[PDB]
Amino acid sequence: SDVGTVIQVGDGIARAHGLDNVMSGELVEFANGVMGMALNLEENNVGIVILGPYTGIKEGDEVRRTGRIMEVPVGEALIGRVVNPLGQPVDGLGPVETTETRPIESRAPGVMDRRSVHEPLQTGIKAIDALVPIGRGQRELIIGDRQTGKTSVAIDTIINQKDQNMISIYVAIGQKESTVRTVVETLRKHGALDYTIVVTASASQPAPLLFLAPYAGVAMGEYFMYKGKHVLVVYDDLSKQAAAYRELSLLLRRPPGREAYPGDIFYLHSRLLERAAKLSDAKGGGSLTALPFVETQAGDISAYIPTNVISITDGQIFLQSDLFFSGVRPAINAGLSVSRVGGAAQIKAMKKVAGTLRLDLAAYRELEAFAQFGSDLDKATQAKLARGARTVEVLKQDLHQPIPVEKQVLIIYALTRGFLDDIPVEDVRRFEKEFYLFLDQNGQHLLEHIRTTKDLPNEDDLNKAIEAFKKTFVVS
Amino acid sequence: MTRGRVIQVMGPVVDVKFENGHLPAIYNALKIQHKARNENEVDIDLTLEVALHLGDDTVRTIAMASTDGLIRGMEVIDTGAPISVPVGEVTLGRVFNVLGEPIDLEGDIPADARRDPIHRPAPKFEELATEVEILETGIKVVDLLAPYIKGGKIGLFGGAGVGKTVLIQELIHNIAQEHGGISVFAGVGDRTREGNDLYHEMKDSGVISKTAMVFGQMNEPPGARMRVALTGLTMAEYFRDEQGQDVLLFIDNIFRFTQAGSEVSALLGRMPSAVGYQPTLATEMGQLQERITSTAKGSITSIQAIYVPADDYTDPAPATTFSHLDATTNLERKLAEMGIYPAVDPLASTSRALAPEIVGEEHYQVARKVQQTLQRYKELQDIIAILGMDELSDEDKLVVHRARRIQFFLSQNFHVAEQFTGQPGSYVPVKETVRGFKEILEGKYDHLPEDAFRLVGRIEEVVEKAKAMGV
Amino acid sequence: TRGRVIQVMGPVVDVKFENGHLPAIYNALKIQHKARNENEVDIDLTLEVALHLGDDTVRTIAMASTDGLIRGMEVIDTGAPISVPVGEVTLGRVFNVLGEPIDLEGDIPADARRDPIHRPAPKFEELATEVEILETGIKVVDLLAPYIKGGKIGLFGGAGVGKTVLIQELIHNIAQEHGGISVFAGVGDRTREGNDLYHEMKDSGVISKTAMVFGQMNEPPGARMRVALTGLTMAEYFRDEQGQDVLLFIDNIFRFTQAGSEVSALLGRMPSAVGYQPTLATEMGQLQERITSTAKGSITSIQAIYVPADDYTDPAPATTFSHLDATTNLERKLAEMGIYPAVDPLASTSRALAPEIVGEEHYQVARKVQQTLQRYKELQDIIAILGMDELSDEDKLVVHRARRIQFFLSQNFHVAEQFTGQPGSYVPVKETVRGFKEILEGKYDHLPEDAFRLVGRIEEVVEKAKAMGV
Amino acid sequence: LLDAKASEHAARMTAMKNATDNANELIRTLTLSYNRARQAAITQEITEIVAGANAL
Ligand SMILES: Nc1ncnc2c1ncn2[C@@H]1O[C@H](COP(=O)(O)OP(=O)(O)OP(=O)(O)O)[C@@H](O)[C@H]1O
Ligand SMILES: Nc1ncnc2c1ncn2[C@@H]1O[C@H](COP(=O)(O)OP(=O)(O)OP(=O)(O)O)[C@@H](O)[C@H]1O
Ligand SMILES: Nc1ncnc2c1ncn2[C@@H]1O[C@H](COP(=O)(O)OP(=O)(O)OP(=O)(O)O)[C@@H](O)[C@H]1O
Ligand SMILES: [Mg+2]
Ligand SMILES: [Mg+2]
Ligand SMILES: [Mg+2]
Repeated sequence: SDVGTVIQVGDGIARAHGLDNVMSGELVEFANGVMGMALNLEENNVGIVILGPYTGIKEGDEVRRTGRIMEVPVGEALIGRVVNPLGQPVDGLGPVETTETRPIESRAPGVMDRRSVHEPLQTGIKAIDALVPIGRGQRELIIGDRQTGKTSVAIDTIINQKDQNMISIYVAIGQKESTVRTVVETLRKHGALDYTIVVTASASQPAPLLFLAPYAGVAMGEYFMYKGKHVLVVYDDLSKQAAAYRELSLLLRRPPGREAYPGDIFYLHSRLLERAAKLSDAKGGGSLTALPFVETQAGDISAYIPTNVISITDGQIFLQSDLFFSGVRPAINAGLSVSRVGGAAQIKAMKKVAGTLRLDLAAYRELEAFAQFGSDLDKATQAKLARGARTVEVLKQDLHQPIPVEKQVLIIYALTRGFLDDIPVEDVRRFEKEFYLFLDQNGQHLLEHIRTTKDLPNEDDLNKAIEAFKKTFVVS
Repeated sequence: MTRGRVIQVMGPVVDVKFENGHLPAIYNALKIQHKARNENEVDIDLTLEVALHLGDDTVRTIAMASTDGLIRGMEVIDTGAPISVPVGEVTLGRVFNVLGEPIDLEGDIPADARRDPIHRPAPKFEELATEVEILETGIKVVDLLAPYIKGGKIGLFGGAGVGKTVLIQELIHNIAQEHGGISVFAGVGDRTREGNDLYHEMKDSGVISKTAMVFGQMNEPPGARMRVALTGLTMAEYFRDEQGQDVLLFIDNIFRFTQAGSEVSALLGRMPSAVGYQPTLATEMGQLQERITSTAKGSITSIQAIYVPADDYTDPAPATTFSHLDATTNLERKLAEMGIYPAVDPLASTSRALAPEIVGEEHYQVARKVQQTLQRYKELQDIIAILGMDELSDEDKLVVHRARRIQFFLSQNFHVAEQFTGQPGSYVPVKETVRGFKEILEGKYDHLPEDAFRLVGRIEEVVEKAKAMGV
Repeated sequence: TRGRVIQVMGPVVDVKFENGHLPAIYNALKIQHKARNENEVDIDLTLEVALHLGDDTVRTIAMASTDGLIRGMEVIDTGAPISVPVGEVTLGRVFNVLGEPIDLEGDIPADARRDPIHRPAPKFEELATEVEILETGIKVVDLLAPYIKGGKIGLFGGAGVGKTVLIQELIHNIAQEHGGISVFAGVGDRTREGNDLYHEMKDSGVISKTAMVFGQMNEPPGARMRVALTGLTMAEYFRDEQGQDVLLFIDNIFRFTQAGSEVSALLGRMPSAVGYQPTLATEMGQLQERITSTAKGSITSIQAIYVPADDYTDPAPATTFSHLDATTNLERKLAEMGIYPAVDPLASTSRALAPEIVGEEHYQVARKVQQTLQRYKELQDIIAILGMDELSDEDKLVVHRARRIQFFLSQNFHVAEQFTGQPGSYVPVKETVRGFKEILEGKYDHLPEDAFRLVGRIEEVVEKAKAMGV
Repeated sequence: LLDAKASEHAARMTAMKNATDNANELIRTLTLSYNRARQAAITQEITEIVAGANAL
């Protein structure tokens, strides 16, 4: 039959006896009204994970089979609401009023169903858009130590997506609830919430919901994706999903591994991250996109969970604390951060203006290390060392201040083409702001051409505009 | 029935068989009261808390007092509820154990006074309130580099004997006099000498009338030490919600809550992970620390001391707790031995309030600029360790001179240090603290010697301390 | 004679065959169920046997998800190992682990020959071991670790350092010219790269001479384990029966070793070393000893290996190192400095750097470069603490030349067109020897060092300097 | 010049003695950290092996 009884209860994990027709991955309902998922099926005991408060479930309570595989609610009504991993409203404001459901154990789009990613995701941060580009459907990893600015680079991205017909999801895994309310109030102030969905799994919840939260978040976005509209997803910590599985598993009694992690860490992370894709024109040309996070103890790139996730994603953005304390913000180590799709995800102007930049900011980093040990140097090295410093300045940018792409290409054109050399280093950050003002009042034609064509205007005209401003600017 | 029997005893852990169909809930409390019926046997009073359902009508229970004397077959009564702690105005001025009983020898709490449970669910998203204003402690290093926040969590990390309790006593002295509100002091794993010492400090001050104290100490069985933090917080939660008063909650060592769980978790039959820690570390810590929050009704500010197990920060317990804290100061043993008191790491300590908006632009350019000078000094640590300062050139020489000035000018004279060094203490207001750093950074005090910059309050004090030397 | 499921333990399943006509190890089974009621889900599954337990019961590893599996279902015994289409029918088409065509191009007929995936390895009576040199056009490999035609070649590196990019440069060059079948397989392959490679083969026209097996990172471990053996049975049929010479490309063979671990605990095996299977060297041996060039015909084999945690002292890389003829090791420290391809010129060694198999002039120059770069390594410690000006004229001249040699090992690839703007270069071997000899003799030492990065021939370096103004 | 050159060589000699003494002290301090670590890793690998062996 379809009824059983709980025999062991502890630490959120339960075993039941009976329930003969259950499937792996089913939903099961206890008497208290708390729901559960079957993950193991021995000859005499079914192994069930509780998805709610377990302080009311006693031995000898009944448990009954729903008949459904694990399903997350989807629909247009979820947009602008704060929700649980299960489809349950949290912000107050009443029901979510969804229409249909999707499995959380979907198959990924296969080979022969995908296209090369061929369209930008303009974040509005100079270093990311110029050096480490992202295109719709390319997975990109933000990895850094605690308190280095990682959350900011994500929130700034959602805010600078208002014009495009984008839908964004923020999944908060393991975060203290006060912080999530702070993020939501921040989005509401910048007007971002109108096109976003927030999914919350606070540190007080049983680890099973922490484990389900990322899957629920992609399950919600793929609905839009197969319908054609483009989507972006952010996972606030995948390193807290890993910790949560380790408890869910060590508890289940599955033996340990490297550290105490199971071996199925790579499967878990692959299952989630491979549902991100750019579908082809036959499928209607949608896109999912993903931004997972990973925190590393002592700021180390070489470790078990960091290298597993660095193996799956289509690039990485590594943020360093020692750069952060030395005045470079947002601090991105250019030597350790590379993008696999870089070059296809840019407007034609940015490809031409800024192609050798990621390597360039790497030769300066090495030539700085050697010359701190070289005493006197020659002319070709004194010239080049200067460019890297001029570049590290131009790459700096404060919090909650977006720069449009047309302005990024023009300041990088001074930087790559080299008219910027005359200005002392200390005045470079200031020179930028005055240049943006001058460009808005006078140079509407050059920006018009960039918005119109996605290409660079005639060199003589650009040289004329920039040389003329170099008359107006005043310097030390 | 409600009566159940003991079946196994295993240090802290005990196993209780119940009648079919009448088992206790998963955090419910039980009673053993036994009178010796023969010379061989001994008499007992004990209470136990349910922790797992083991099958075969068996519930596994952690204990709240020593299980010596337990004879298999000792009978058990069922309270029907979690451990219930007396709450209301009657708590003020009193000293308590985990069971809720008064240990102060001033009487016993009237049986009709309302007692609420220890284990209650955490506060909802709709209720929580987020705001920022700055709390002023008069301690130089906190006020510039990592400022504390009203209504937040404040965490003090450090290894064995590195200065956690003295900084807590200086915070109590300045803040609880100025607070105008309720305080709770909760001691988990606190050296007993301190408990006799403080009770006397609070009575002599007259501050006792507005505060309540829970103690469970290094001598007590492991079970009692876990539940003591939860006990202190149910009293504090009544003061924030129903009285509506603002509250301070002080915890003496929060590390012992995880450590006590580590010992009992292994005997409960769970498997172990990482460096021997339990398989439920994140969830157990988070369940306690999410309750400690500011709300629309009122605010709690909590000051916590974290013992690092060895001088190892990467160890699983200290690092799981870092995420839940708003402002953090990390004391370092190597500085303590140089003579820098308090021994705060200037570059490792972080707080959400060093934002140009919250602390203001002036307090901001100055804070980051201090960090930039100090970080360069760490890079130059491993060169100057061998050759000395002949290898250094130009900017390297000027940077090391100013770093030496800064690192000694972050050290202070405390009123609580008077019991160790004969000097009087100093309180430095924030406007003075920010102003002082600027003149050191500009180079206006380049001439004065480094030994004049130690254990002083406001900047002027350095000029008179130099003039005493004449160097 | 049918069977019944008893335990479903994630990836593993346990089937008890009551007839007493149990199956065989390496055999494959079938689970085909149509849903009786609305609650159930339709299932189509294959499972490969692993172990005979006591109570008439057999442990099996699945080749699809065990979602929707209900205790008591029916298992049909094929009586054979997994069987794969082999013949000209494979040329130009892409298949899954079971030989079913993934591509939309069509469906293979049931009249076609199929061969079994499992087979004993070739024997000492009929292996062979002649040496020739395979030209690539990549400077580091063509000088310091020449690939041998008909031999095993291995690319080792830690995560995100260029393994996939270097495979795409070799396939552009070696694929078009070679006149024999070329099989490419993808154990644990990033999908966004499997799809890109199909369109790259279609652009050039290499597709008519190729066959592909894809197994993605998202499949159940069982599928990732057997996707190497499927590619190998196709390549074996072309070697033995047709007799044409062949290339095999296997992508991330570590994911084969990693899958075994996941299934080891649920099979009932006790753990060994750093959470690894008790049978690591065995399984690697069975797969690797099939990949040989016999008296009948030659398989040139190129493989990518992922160094599990940036630790070359780990069991999976160490055991693998014993089975190769040439190896290039990739280092993240070089990748941080921007020297691409990031190849260790000391740790990369091949059995063919012998005077007879490459010539006296080649060998002289190669070992002399390896002395210069080992001398630069020890001298960097002294420079880092004491400073460069402290040292002798011979020590200064070593650091001078070693900087130039290390940057001149970098090269502009065609697959670096997308990553670096500049189009790309192919350097013939004779040219590489001339140029490296000039650097060692000091002729080009006047030029500034920044001109040696991402370039192909030494002629180019002279012009690149002219633009700088030297 | 005879006083200047005599006093130089002497200066280099003094610095080099102190430099060598600082380096040799750092070698014993570093050596103990290495030994402490080698002992630590060995215990970790053994305990992870035996924890899985106890489970199975
Ligand atoms: N460009 C910038 N200029 C100045 N300050 C900056 C800049 N970018 C970030 N910051 C500051 O750096 C800090 C970043 O805090 P935040 O919590 O966002 O970091 P995080 O590394 O994402 O945190 P977590 O470790 O919790 O993920 C804040 O003080 C923020 O204002
Ligand atoms: N500000 C200070 N002024 C004078 N002495 C100090 C100061 N800070 C630390 N010390 C000295 O160092 C020791 C610090 O003792 P303390 O009671 O603060 O240790 P603790 O870190 O709290 O101990 P524990 O780790 O066990 O909790 C004492 O000997 C004390 O005199
Ligand atoms: N020859 C090259 N020239 C320029 N950039 C290169 C070159 N080779 C690699 N890179 C850079 O390094 C990246 C390496 O990414 P890739 O996925 O190939 O790494 P991988 O080591 O193969 O990954 P995995 O180990 O997970 O399979 C490239 O996408 C590119 O950014
Ligand atoms: Mg964050
Ligand atoms: Mg103390
Ligand atoms: Mg790769």
